[PDB]
Amino acid sequence: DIAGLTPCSESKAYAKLEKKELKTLEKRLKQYEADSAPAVALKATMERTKARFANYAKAGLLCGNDGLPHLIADPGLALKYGHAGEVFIPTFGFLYVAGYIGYVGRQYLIAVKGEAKPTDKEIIIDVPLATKLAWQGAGWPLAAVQELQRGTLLEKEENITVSPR
Amino acid sequence: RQSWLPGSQIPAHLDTPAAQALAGNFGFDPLGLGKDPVALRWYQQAELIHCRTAMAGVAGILIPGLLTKAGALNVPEWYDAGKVAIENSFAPWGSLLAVQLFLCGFVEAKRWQDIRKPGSQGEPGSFLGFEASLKGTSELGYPGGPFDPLGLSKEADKWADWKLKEVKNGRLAMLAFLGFVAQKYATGAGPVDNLAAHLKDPWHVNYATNGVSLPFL
Amino acid sequence: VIFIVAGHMYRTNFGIGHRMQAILEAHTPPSGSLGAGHKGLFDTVNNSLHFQLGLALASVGTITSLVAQHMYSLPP
Amino acid sequence: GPKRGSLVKILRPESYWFNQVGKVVSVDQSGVRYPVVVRFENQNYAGVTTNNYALDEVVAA
Amino acid sequence: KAGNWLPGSDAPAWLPDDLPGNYGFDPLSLGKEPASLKRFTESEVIHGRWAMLGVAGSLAVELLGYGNWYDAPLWAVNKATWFGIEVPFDLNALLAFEFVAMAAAEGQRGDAGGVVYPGGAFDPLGFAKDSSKSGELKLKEIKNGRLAMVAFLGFVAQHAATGKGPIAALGEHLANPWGANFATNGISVPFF
Amino acid sequence: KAGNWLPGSDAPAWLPDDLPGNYGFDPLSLGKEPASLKRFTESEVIHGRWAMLGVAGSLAVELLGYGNWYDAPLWAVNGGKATWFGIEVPFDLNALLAFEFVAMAAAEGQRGDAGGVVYPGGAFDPLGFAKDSSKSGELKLKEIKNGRLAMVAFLGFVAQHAATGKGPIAALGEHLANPWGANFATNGISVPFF
Amino acid sequence: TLGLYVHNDVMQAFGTPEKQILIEPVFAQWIQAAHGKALYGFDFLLSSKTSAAFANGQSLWLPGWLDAINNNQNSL
Amino acid sequence: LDPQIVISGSTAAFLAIGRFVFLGYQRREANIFATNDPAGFNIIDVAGWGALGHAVGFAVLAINSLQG
Ligand code: CLA
Ligand code: CLA
Ligand code: CLA
Ligand code: CLA
Ligand code: CLA
Ligand SMILES: CC1=C[C@H](O)CC(C)(C)[C@H]1/C=C/C(C)=C/C=C/C(C)=C/C=C/C=C(C)/C=C/C=C(C)/C=C/C1=C(C)C[C@H](O)CC1(C)C
Ligand SMILES: CC1=C[C@H](O)CC(C)(C)[C@H]1/C=C/C(C)=C/C=C/C(C)=C/C=C/C=C(C)/C=C/C=C(C)/C=C/C1=C(C)C[C@H](O)CC1(C)C
Ligand SMILES: CC1=C[C@H](O)CC(C)(C)[C@H]1/C=C/C(C)=C/C=C/C(C)=C/C=C/C=C(C)/C=C/C=C(C)/C=C/C1=C(C)C[C@H](O)CC1(C)C
Ligand SMILES: CC1=C(/C=C/C(C)=C/C=C/C(C)=C/C=C/C=C(C)/C=C/C=C(C)/C=C/C2=C(C)CCCC2(C)C)C(C)(C)CCC1
Repeated sequence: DIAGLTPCSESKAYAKLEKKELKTLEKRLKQYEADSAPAVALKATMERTKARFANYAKAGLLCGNDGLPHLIADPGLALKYGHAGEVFIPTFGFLYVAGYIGYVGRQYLIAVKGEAKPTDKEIIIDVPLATKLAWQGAGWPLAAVQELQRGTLLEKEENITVSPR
Repeated sequence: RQSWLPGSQIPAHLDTPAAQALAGNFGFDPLGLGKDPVALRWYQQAELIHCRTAMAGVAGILIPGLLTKAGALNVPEWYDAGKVAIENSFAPWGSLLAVQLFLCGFVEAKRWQDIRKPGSQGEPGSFLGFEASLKGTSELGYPGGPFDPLGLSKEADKWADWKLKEVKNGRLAMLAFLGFVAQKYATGAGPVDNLAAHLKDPWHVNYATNGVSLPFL
Repeated sequence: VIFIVAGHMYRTNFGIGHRMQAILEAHTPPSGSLGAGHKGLFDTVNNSLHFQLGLALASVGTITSLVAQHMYSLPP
Repeated sequence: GPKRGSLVKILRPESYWFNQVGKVVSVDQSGVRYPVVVRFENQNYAGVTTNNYALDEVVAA
Repeated sequence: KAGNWLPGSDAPAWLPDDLPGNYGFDPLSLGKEPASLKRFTESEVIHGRWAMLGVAGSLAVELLGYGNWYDAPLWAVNKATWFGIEVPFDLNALLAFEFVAMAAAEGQRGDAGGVVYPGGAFDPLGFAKDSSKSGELKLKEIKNGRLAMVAFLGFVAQHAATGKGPIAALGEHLANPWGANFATNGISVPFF
Repeated sequence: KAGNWLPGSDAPAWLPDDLPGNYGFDPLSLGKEPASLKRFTESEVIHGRWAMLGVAGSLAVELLGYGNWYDAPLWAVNGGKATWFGIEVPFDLNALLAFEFVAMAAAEGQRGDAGGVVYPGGAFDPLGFAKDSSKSGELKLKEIKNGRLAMVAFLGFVAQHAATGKGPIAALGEHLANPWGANFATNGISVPFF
Repeated sequence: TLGLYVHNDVMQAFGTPEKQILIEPVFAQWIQAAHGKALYGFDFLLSSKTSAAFANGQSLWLPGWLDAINNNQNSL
Repeated sequence: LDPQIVISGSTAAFLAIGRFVFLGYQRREANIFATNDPAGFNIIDVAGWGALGHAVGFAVLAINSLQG
């Protein structure tokens, strides 16, 4: 398919690796009882192994010569061959939660600078104000692009600068 | 006044004359998106456009979907109508989408420049004869002239009532379209079929039983 | 041939040729997006040996990387 | 120069609080070279929050 | 004022009385502005004259019996004819002559600013040298022109419905009136 | 001012009103500095005139039956002989490049020796249409509008041949034969996901 | 970079190599296909036989370059 | 081919073009010591423009020898 990679459900080293992990787990399994808790834990392990290999073969991942899933990081090639779930949807999910954390921290900083003890509200966290901003932070991309377009996202050149500049 | 929660405090940006005079004001901004008045103007416009296209869309779902259960109008399911129509059609869907992108982009840019400047699309000379009938009607998002032919917006004693009926039917049609998408992914049948199943057995056929919407139970 | 042709660019005692200070004073873009541009850089490259030494070391180091990368891959 | 308690802006370039805002304590009226006493709510690397400045190093902003 | 398009309703204050065809019909208020209204009076008279010519032409073609107005470019979608006599030209040459002649005539018309009723060599018989009967004929002209615009849109919609010419569809409406109209169509009213 | 490229938006304050083609179109603010703007007026008129002659050449080659504008240097790409209205031209590619280099270097150099001459007149204007100074602005406006349309048309020629691979007259024949089944969205190149 | 290496080390330690994050270098493989390497199947500009660059350089210097770049027994 | 014709014509073309249309631009941009020429087209101008002539002429001869 992409880059000479076969799909994992078509790959043979993928099936060999699945069979090898089952072989190691059953060689460890064959030295216990039946209803014993080590045997129960190893059968749960084998169930999770089979479920994991079936889910990775179901998700349409691409395997190499080693039988291991390879990820495709190109928006157009991923959206063309059905691989947006591995890099593209995770990167927009990450950027949503990372801007969430950063915007809630920025709103807490701006809220606590407007008092007579900003360092005291930085050492001892104002929990109601922090939870208020943490719930209100869900509209952070809209609020961020609005603060961008008003010219209030950015401080002017009243910043601290060195002698050189 | 009326609110989405009795006893909750109304946000201070939704309690001003400019916000209370809008339409459908119930004090619902818990995420604080409309604290900026320019943002609230832009979001008023975005709500009006999503309301009107959601009503037109959900009417195109329901009325053929209701009448296809009666005798006339053998209309396919709304998640199959694009395929059935493009088999019936003459053009490929890419060319049809390109034509609708140009034709919508013209009109959209007209609305965009009206949002930027209210007295904008009435430049004398810029249109052949459109230019006289393409100003606003002193309230942005509510144009006049060729839009609204029948003159229903002429009597002032009906005007807030027409506004509030529009914003309620629009929000309810947006809920209806999100429902159409959700039910389609969950059940696999049409929305009239979902309504017939909830009427045939309400206490056993719902979203608590479909095995998708809450899978912990 | 390319280096011999490129070695007739600059103005020695023969009338023809380019003047480096003139080239540097000319390449300043409009709108002030680079400010004064390359104004006054000839008297700061010419008078400083550490600027010339840093330029020479940057070029020779990048070329030494080029030598290694091209000699493993294209063995002469 | 500026009166007591008013906010100024420091333009001495090698100051720690250059391009920032402090508060005037007093202005000495002798022939002292740096009479404007400004306090700052943050400390420098020496842990000092107060410095003398000149009349052309402070701007009432 | 030629009348009232809806009795009881009032006339708009932007349409003057000394204008050919002033029934007061302006619901969308498209001509509240004078430059727009001037351009639309020009466009209304020009559309009316072209539609009179087109309706008279389609009637003449179908009554004289050489097909309808829809069969006339079928040789060129694929030899031309006129009065049954074949005409020795091709589509590209016809488009060339038509583009040159209409560009010349239209361009001479567009050089004049607000000329709607030119006279002169356009008016050889001199009916409009009285300034009163000329205005009554202006009113007759705008009424005939609106009627022919409605007639031509009826031709287009009627052919898109039935696939036949207007005289043949009029023959159907005279033969079976309660069995041949826009409702045995199956298109104009989608039910039944 | 010629018109307004986007109605209701204000014109940039650096574009003077008495200039041919002034629709107020400068989103990227490329002409805010006057010497740059003078050079862009010169270059806009020159590019427009070259594109007019190029589009007229491509049309006149393909309508008269001598291949398209892309088949015209193929006698020199391959081993062949030149032709012009069917009449052969007894020259080779090196000789023609010599003639073109000498001629264009002379003409271009004489044009560049002039300071800012865009509308010279005199020998360039033998029939004397711009000897009026009142219809001259209207003719310059017509000149810059036909030139912009010709630039857009020649970039259309290039992009259409890059995508479909035919001449513009044959592409117009396909677009008249099937306007919905033959366009840049039935292309397969211009929009990749259609 | 450290997080991906530590992630893959935890996967290799816990006996599960099929869970480790293995991003494919599709940009540099695209560049190698542009250079004429028919391994990754992009097939463009020097790897496609119907290309202008391929057809113009094909008579004189490309037949050695293609053999040397499609040999997997060298560092080219 | 015709090497004398190609080299002599290329050198003549480049010397004529630098003598007649690029001389004034070269005198504007530059701002042995005395010649009879009314434009000051000296030995070094002859050397530069004839160098361009010989270079372009041998390039044309080499491309035509490759037949490309
Ligand atoms: C980080 C840099 C980067 C690089 C090196 C690539 C590399 C690639 N892109 Mg990707 N792309 C990227 C980021 C990048 N992309 C981003 C950020 C977007 C969203 C804007 C895209 C959206 C995108 C689309 C829709 C497509 C590609 C495609 C490609 C492949 C061929 C195009 C090419 O060689 O252009 C070099 C890349 C750049 C100069 C980076 C800018 C990318 C622009 C914005 C899009 C380029 C698309 C291109 C015009 C389509 C060519 C069609 C192809 C069949 C010839 C190549 C592997 C095409 C493909 O699927 O090939 C099989 C394709 O259709 N890309
Ligand atoms: C063909 C174009 C056309 C144009 C430019 C005009 C222009 C005018 N009309 Mg006329 N009119 C027309 C056709 C036209 N008319 C037709 C066909 C009829 C018979 C139905 C009439 C019947 C009529 C009456 C009774 C009166 C006018 C009047 C006017 C004047 C004022 C109205 C105005 O300002 O709007 C400008 C008009 C337009 C911009 C029309 C352009 C087309 C619009 C934008 C879309 C129409 C689409 C149409 C509804 C589709 C029908 C489909 C069908 C299946 C339902 C103006 C000069 C008034 C007047 O004072 O007379 C001079 C008046 O009293 N008109
Ligand atoms: C100009 C006036 C006019 C006249 C005399 C006719 C006459 C006719 N039409 Mg046509 N038609 C017209 C305009 C007209 N039409 C317009 C404007 C449209 C687009 C809406 C159509 C679309 C149309 C279709 C789809 C069909 C017809 C058909 C017919 C024929 C059957 C009767 C019928 O059902 O009419 C249709 C009735 C209307 C369109 C409603 C009337 C609206 C008009 C414009 C009001 C003015 C009429 C006037 C007050 C009284 C008549 C004046 C006249 C004597 C000059 C009949 C010959 C049918 C046919 O083919 O018969 C076999 C048919 O299927 N017409
Ligand atoms: C190609 C040369 C060229 C040049 C030098 C100019 C220069 C000018 N134009 Mg003109 N213009 C051009 C082409 C050009 N134009 C074309 C082809 C059109 C039709 C689309 C126009 C339509 C136009 C309008 C409506 C107006 C102007 C105006 C102006 C003047 C001020 C604007 C400015 O400063 O931008 C400087 C311009 C450039 C630097 C052009 C260079 C091209 C840029 C850098 C990149 C373009 C890339 C291209 C879009 C890629 C296409 C890829 C394709 C596959 C899609 C300036 C004299 C304004 C004016 O007052 O008229 C005198 C004005 O109102 N132009
Ligand atoms: C100068 C005007 C112009 C005209 C009349 C045409 C006409 C055509 N083009 Mg071309 N083309 C143009 C410019 C033009 N193009 C430009 C600027 C580009 C680069 C973006 C292209 C790139 C291109 C490609 C890749 C293809 C075509 C194709 C075609 C044909 C099918 C229609 C289509 O899908 O076009 C494409 C539509 C556009 C590029 C949008 C046009 C936007 C214009 C320039 C804005 C101004 C238009 C103006 C408002 C009204 C038209 C004026 C005109 C009548 C004089 C049709 C004959 C297709 C073909 O070969 O069919 C067989 C095809 O595959 N064109
Ligand atoms: C207010 C607020 C505030 C605070 O602060 C915060 C928060 C809470 C966050 C917020 C909220 C929000 C929300 C809820 C939202 C939602 C929305 C929606 C639902 C939309 C839809 C929307 C929707 C829409 C538009 C839709 C539309 C539709 C359409 C057109 C359709 C179409 C169609 C049809 C006809 C048919 C065919 O066959 C197909 C189709 C094509 C499909
Ligand atoms: C007034 C007003 C006002 C308010 O304010 C608003 C409103 C209401 C909107 C408005 C209204 C409007 C309207 C009604 C419109 C309509 C129009 C029309 C119908 C036109 C036609 C129009 C039409 C026309 C011109 C036509 C023309 C035609 C022609 C030439 C034809 C031709 C032909 C012929 C011979 C035959 C052949 O075989 C072919 C052809 C080629 C086909
Ligand atoms: C204005 C502005 C402003 C703002 O600020 C910004 C922006 C927007 C960016 C801008 C825009 C721009 C643009 C649009 C541009 C475009 C251009 C073009 C297209 C050019 C062409 C241009 C073009 C041209 C010259 C062309 C020319 C051509 C030619 C000569 C041709 C020739 C030929 C012929 C005959 C045929 C044969 O077989 C071959 C050949 C040899 C091929
Ligand atoms: C006086 C006179 C005259 C005459 C003139 C003449 C005849 C001139 C000539 C001149 C000449 C005749 C010059 C020449 C020059 C040349 C040169 C200066 C050369 C150089 C060369 C080179 C530099 C080369 C190089 C190379 C080599 C060695 C190898 C291979 C590569 C190459 C090619 C790069 C006349 C009659 C007109 C007029 C009167 C005056």
